[PDB]
Amino acid sequence: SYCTLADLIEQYSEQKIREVSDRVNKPATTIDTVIVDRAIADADSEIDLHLHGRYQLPLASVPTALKRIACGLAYANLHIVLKEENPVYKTAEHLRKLLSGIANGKLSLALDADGKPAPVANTVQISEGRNDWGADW
Amino acid sequence: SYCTLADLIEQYSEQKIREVSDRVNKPATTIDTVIVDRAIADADSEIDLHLHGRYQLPLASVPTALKRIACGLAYANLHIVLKEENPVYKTAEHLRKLLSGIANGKLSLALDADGKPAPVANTVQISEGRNDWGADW
Amino acid sequence: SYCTLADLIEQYSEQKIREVSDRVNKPATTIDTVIVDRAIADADSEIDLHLHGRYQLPLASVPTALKRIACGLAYANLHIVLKEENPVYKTAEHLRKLLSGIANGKLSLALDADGKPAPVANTVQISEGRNDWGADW
Amino acid sequence: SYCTLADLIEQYSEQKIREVSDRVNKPATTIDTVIVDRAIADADSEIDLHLHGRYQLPLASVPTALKRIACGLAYANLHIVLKEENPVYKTAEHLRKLLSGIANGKLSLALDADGKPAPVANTVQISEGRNDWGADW
Amino acid sequence: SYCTLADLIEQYSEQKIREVSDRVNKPATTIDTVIVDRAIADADSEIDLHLHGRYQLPLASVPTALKRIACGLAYANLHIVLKEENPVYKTAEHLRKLLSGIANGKLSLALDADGKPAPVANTVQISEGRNDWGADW
Amino acid sequence: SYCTLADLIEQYSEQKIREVSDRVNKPATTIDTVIVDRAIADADSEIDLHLHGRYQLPLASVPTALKRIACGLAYANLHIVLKEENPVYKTAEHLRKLLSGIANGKLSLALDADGKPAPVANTVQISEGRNDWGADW
Amino acid sequence: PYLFRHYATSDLAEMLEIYGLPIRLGKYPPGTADEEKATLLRAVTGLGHAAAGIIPETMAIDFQQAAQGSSDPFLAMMRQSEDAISKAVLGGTLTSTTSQSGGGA
Repeated sequence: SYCTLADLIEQYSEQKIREVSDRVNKPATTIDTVIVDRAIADADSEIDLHLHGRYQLPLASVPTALKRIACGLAYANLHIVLKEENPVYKTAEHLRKLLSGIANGKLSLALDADGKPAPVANTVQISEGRNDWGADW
Repeated sequence: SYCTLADLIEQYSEQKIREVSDRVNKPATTIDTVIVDRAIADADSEIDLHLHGRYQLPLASVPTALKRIACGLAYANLHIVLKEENPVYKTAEHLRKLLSGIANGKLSLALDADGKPAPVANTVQISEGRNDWGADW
Repeated sequence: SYCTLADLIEQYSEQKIREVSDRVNKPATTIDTVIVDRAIADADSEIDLHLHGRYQLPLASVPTALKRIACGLAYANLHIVLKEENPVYKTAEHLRKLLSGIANGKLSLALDADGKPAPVANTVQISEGRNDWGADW
Repeated sequence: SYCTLADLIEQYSEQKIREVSDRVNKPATTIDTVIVDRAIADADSEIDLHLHGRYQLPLASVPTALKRIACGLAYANLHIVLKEENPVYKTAEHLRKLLSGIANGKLSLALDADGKPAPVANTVQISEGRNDWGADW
Repeated sequence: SYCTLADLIEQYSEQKIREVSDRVNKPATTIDTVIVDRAIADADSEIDLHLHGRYQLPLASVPTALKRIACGLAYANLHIVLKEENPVYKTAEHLRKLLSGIANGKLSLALDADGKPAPVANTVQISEGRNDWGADW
Repeated sequence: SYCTLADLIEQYSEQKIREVSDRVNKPATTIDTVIVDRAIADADSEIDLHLHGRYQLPLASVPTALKRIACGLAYANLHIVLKEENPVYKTAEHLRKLLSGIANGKLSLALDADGKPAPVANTVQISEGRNDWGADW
Repeated sequence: PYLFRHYATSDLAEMLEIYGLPIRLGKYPPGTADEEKATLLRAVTGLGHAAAGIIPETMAIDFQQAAQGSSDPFLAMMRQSEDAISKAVLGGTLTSTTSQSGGGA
């Protein structure tokens, strides 16, 4: 859960979330929590797809850039039909580009609140090191 | 916090900040501090994403170029819908290009007020150096 | 402070500075010193970003080319909205090209009034030189 | 001072200099000497930027080609707004191309009145030359 | 002085020289000798810029091709405003191409009246030649 | 003098030479010999520029191809203003292409009347040849 | 000659110390944090002793020549100095240019 309904409302205003989330009432009246939850879950799943090879999956903290990316992807997911030239689609593409840059080691995952994220041990591995005759015998 | 509400007002005039920040009153009357704070936080998160590999994260001082970049990104973030040909989008792209140039070691992070920034110890690492028989025995 | 309000007025006439600096009175009446100061500071910050790797930051003197570049960038910064085909934007791009050429060692930073600038000691570094047996023993 | 107000008047006629230099009177009446001086100084600063790596800065004499280049750049600088397709801009670009060709060693700086310019000692440097045993001992 | 006022009149007719040289009388009445002299001097300066690396500067004789090139460049210089598609500009570009070809050693500077020009000693230089033991001892 | 006024009249008819040579009478009445002489001299100078590196300058005979090239260039020179799409300009360009092909050793300079031209001794040079011990001693 | 021999022996000892594994330099892309930098540094440091290791495709390790040559120059200098010392102390007929074997009255 890198973003919440509060984050979506704050980033896109409550009116737009209501309009793109209420599918049964015309005009919209309330925000459907289930739809928003599914959209946020899908955004988190995509982000994990991008970040699985460099960091641990169950992150204990959410970096701020991760919050922005999740909010953007979740909003893009709340559109049933999304054309290519829709600006929301372009924002989603830019965020996906940021994610790909992070995955390819060109961008670093920033601070969460004060501490660093938790990188995986992929680079750590070395055989073991056989150096007998060099132990001050 | 590389930029503040005062910086945004000074760079873009208080009227524009009021217009792009007040989402509940039409016409706008007051500047929403929470929305501006979130936009500035997102800009800072992106900048940290770009600068994590060359400098320490919790910078004790804010370089002036960093202030300009943060102000531009924060203003670009205050737009719910941002098209490709919007000039604010072009300014954001130019600032992102500046950030990428800094990350790739083509531009240096300037002075904060009088002293240099604090680069990370990434380049410092060397094995240790074994040079016995050369210590004036 | 590579340029001042006097330089901006001289280069772009006082009327244009008044028009692009006074944001609260319509029609403009006075030049806002704070806005001009911030624009000049931003131009200086960008120039330092470009020049940090070849010269000392706190320059004791301002080369004339640096004055022209700072004036152009400061004027470009005084525009809240700047489109791509605006001639001021093109002038800013040309000045940025000059700065990049200086940074990449294709252009030299000229005389300030009569003396040379102060290049950094980046190229000076050599190990030390061990040449015993060659000291006229 | 590679060019003077007399040179600008001779090259572009006094009417055009008056029109592009008098900013306070409409129609123009007199030529503003301060504005012309600043434009000429900026042209000289750019030329020095281009010529610093091959010749001494404080040239004791002004080559004729340098006079033409300075006049063109100074006239181009007297325009507050200069579009891309303006012929004066094209002339400035051609002169800048000439300057770049000079800097890259494809064109030589011509005679001033009768004698050569003063190239810098950049190419002169050699170590010193150790050739004992070859001094007719 | 590779060309004179007589050459310009002969090549472009006296009417055109009068029209492009008289800037104070409308319609033109007389040819301004000072303006023509400055234009010819500028053409000569450009030609010397192109020819300094292969021949001596103060040429004692003027090759005919040099006369044609100087006349063309001088006429092109007498236009205050010269657009890209103006045929005179195209002629100037062709002459500059001829000059560049001469400089790059693809064209030779022709006869002046009966004798060759005076090439510089740039290619002559060789060390000296140490060939003792081969002097018929 | 690779071509004469008779050659120009024969190639382009006397009417066209009169029209492009008489600049003072409207309609034209007579052919100006001085203008034609200057145009022919300029054509010869360009041709010598192209042919100086392969043949002697003061040719004792004029090859026929040289006559055609000189006539074409001279006619092209008699036009004060010559646009790019003018067919005479295209003919001049083709003749210049022929000259360049001759210079680059792709075309040979043909017979003058019955004998060959006089190539320069550029290729002849060899050191001298030291072959003692091979002289039937 | 003593100083010449001392310098040659010390230089040979240093060169023998450097001999063995090659110097190998690791390279990392922008956006590598300090912890990852330290992990890469330790991996490079222990890579010579460790037969195998794995790194991301975005990183790179280059194995550069450490010290390639021979002991011939050093040993030549030591032999020259020792011969000089032998000649100066005991003569150049029995010690440096040894008289070799061969008995008889």
